[PDB]
Amino acid sequence: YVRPTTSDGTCREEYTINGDPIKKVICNGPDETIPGRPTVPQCCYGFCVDLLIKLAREMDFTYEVHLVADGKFGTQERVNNSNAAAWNGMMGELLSGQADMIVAPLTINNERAQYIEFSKPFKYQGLTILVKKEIPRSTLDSFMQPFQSTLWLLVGLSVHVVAVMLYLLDRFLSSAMWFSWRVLLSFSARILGMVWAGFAMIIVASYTANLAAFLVLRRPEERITGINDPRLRNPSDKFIYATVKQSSVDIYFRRQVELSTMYRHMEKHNYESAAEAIQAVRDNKLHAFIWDSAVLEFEASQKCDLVTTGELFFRSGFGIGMRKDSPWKQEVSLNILKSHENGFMEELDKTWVRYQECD
Amino acid sequence: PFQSTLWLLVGLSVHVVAVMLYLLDSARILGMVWAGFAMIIVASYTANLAAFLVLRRPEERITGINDPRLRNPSDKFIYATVKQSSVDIYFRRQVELSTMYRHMEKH
Amino acid sequence: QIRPENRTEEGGNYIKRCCKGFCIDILKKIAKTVKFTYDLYLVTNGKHGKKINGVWNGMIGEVVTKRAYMAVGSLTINEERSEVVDFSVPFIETGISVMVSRSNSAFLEPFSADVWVMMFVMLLIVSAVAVFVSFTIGKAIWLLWGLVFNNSKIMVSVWAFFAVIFLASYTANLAAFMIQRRYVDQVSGLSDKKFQRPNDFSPAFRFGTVPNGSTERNIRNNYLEMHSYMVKFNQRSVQDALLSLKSGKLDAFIYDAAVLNYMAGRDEGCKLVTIGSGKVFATTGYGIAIQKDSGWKRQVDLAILQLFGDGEMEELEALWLTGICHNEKNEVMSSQLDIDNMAGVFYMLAAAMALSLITFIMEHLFYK
Amino acid sequence: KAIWLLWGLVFNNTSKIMVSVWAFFAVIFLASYTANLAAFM
Amino acid sequence: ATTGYGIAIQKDSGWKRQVDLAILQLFGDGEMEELEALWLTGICHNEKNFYMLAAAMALSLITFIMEHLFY
Amino acid sequence: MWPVFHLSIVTLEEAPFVIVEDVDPLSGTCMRNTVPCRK
Ligand SMILES: N[C@]1(C(=O)O)C[C@@H](C(=O)O)C1
Repeated sequence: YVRPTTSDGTCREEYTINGDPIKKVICNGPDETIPGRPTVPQCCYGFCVDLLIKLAREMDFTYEVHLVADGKFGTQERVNNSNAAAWNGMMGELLSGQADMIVAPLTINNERAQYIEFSKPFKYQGLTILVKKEIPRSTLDSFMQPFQSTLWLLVGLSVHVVAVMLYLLDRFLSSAMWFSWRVLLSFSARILGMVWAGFAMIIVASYTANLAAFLVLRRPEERITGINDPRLRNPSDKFIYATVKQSSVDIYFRRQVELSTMYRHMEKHNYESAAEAIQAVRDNKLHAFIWDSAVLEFEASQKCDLVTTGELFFRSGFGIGMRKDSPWKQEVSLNILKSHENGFMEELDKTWVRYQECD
Repeated sequence: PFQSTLWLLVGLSVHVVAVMLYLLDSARILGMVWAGFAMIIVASYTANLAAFLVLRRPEERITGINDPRLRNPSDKFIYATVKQSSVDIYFRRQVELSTMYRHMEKH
Repeated sequence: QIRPENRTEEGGNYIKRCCKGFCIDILKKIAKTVKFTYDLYLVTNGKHGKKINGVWNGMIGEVVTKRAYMAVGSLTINEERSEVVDFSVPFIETGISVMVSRSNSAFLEPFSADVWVMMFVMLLIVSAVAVFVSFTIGKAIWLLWGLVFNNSKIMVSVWAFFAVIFLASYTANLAAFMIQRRYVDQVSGLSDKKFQRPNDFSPAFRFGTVPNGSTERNIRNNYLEMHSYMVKFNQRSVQDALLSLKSGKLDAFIYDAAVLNYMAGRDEGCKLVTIGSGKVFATTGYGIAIQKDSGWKRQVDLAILQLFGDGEMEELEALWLTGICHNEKNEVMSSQLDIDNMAGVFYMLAAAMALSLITFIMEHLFYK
Repeated sequence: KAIWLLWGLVFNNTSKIMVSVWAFFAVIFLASYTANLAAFM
Repeated sequence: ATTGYGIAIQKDSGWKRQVDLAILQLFGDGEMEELEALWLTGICHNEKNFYMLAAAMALSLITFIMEHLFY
Repeated sequence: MWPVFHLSIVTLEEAPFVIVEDVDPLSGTCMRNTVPCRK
């Protein structure tokens, strides 16, 4: 999380729902608020910041943290030169010597692992599709209807017939009619009343059968049935799926020729940041958005109108970026291993992943 | 499946309710809560019916051609086919189904 | 190779077997990319192995003895092993997890507590209209609640009809919601303490794991008393543990997450399941044991990430890993007739009665 | 009037105890039959 | 009629037998099943989904006459 | 380039089997598994 500091320069004091004060660190980087993009001091706090702080606790090394300039994780490209291609992003910051380490949810892949070393994964995660969820509030007055009201009025007519039959059987007035209407909500008198009672019970049971039938809705087989779905496989003009351009997801989709159609569908609707795509998915501007399950499940937990698709694909992990020539990656990977072993990651995940009750 | 423990707890609750009725003899609010609990009990009695109605957990050991039991053959589940048939040619053609064919060869 | 059985050379003769599976095919794919011939052998001492009295055993011991350059298998990755030997990028997520079988408030859930307040306010307005039409008002509310559970004249009749319709609708929706219920488990965050303190639950909860394993070492590392209690509960093998689970000789089993999950998916009838809906502790990965820092390393890592890049891992998981219990389509089962949730709602029902008794006592107090 | 009471209890509306057991059995049978009829339908 | 889609050609076409062998190659390898799985797949496999009383009333009237006889 | 040098194949659009799309102005040619055809 990144937030601007108060004019005094002091970071604002905040605490987790558990009653634990949230640690914060100073990071200089580009502000999306200002018209220009000068790097400014801002307070950054979160799972990664806590991990870096804990690492600085276990290992005596201190840390100077700052936000990346381009605002993207990392990519390999050349804008003006066909001859040679260069890295951009935090990866580029790591290879340029601008940073000796990169602490962030940077997805581990073969392309990035060539130039830079990755610490043992602190978080195991994969890609899942996120689509908008809606609470099907309906039928309240309309499931008052589905009896068509012809059958209920016919019930009233049957009540009238039962009252007439009651009069005829008792002969063989108003109070009897009121008693009949009350029953709704000689031998043949009792027969008529019994048949009326059975028909009323049957009517209630039919209303329950209609109610129970009407409650089940929208059928199984939702919009996203997994990574492979007709709606996902065939990009209809109605259903629009996208991802963040110039990211690991982009490289993954652009890598395979099978996913080239999906890349053609995403390329037009693609966004620079995941936040705009999430806001678009929430406003139903974008039908589906593919991204990390770590962020996606957290967003689905945060907002109940958003649900992530099942059948997680592309099993991967997040780790601290390190240069191969730097001796800190050994003890860093060891420290992450011990971090998982002790169960600190359990408390950290219970901390930053809220899993709200959606009250 | 109520174990008769729940039914006995119900009878004991009836004795306790009778004892509370004797002792009491604002009770209308308690009687109202009792009525709501009774409606919930009847609805639960309908819920047991719906439960016996469901039967929602089939195992389905063999689903299709790509099913886990077929793709990865186990000694417990024995699958076979007619020898010297189209099935043999189909299974021997693919190396993926060649293992399943090796599994069928004995059976 | 086996010492007691010897045809010749007294331990020189070794028995040949055929190894295959997920890890095997992964090792073959990796060896395909790295392009090196290799010779496969099986560890005679222990299954996985751990350090006792200062000495390593198993595959890691074979690596320390230079008898094997790279060890491939179901071996997990931990802090202790990674210091002495190198580990490849994790192939699959596995760790200490608990497998259990569940035997078995929905009433208030269907109303969402809004229906109760709405019906109470509407019954208050209807009882006010009926009162306009001390204990008499109590009998009016008694009549309203009497209609609510289905045991001036026109209003009461219509109110009775609406109450009947509401009752039937509530019954159908409660039955449907009770049928649609799922995900029920125990120890969502592992902090339930059931496994932690045996004496808190009567009778005490029986839980154990395969000794000399990584899960056992981690169990002794994080919890002392848990290790001491699960010491007598240790199982010979995963099959013996599963049999101990099924026959009722063990309440919960602690083992590898991936192994337990495949065992769940390949389970006949899908009887046993993982705790926390696939919740895993220590969140370890499956790597490849190797030598000192000098070696192939990054090439092997790149090869594994290449294996992840092509997507063959998904297909391998489909053949060797994925089960028929994934086909469940969200909700796993009904839980049938046995609930005990109604007994849970019984407390909430009793609480309002106790509060009403408090109001009765409070009325008696004002009298005196 | 006895059969009328029995059938009255059977349908949704020593002697007292028997009538009580009959009423409970009638409630269970009615709820089960109705719910099962809805489910089967 | 259980018709199928073949490939139209000129009569006595030499490319017939080859095409037939490839099409049968798709079924023999089982790649036809996977291709059909890819292009023909869809989302929904499944979805959606008084007289006796009057008779009893007439029987009740006949019961009135029969009760009159019985009285 | 002209296609004349073969077995010329004529077809007709029927979904899902035959799907015809407009050529990409930005790409200049067909992409992925799509194949060029003339009418
Ligand atoms: N993979 C295990 C290991 O020691 O690496 C065996 C298993 C267990 O016994 O739970 C953990």
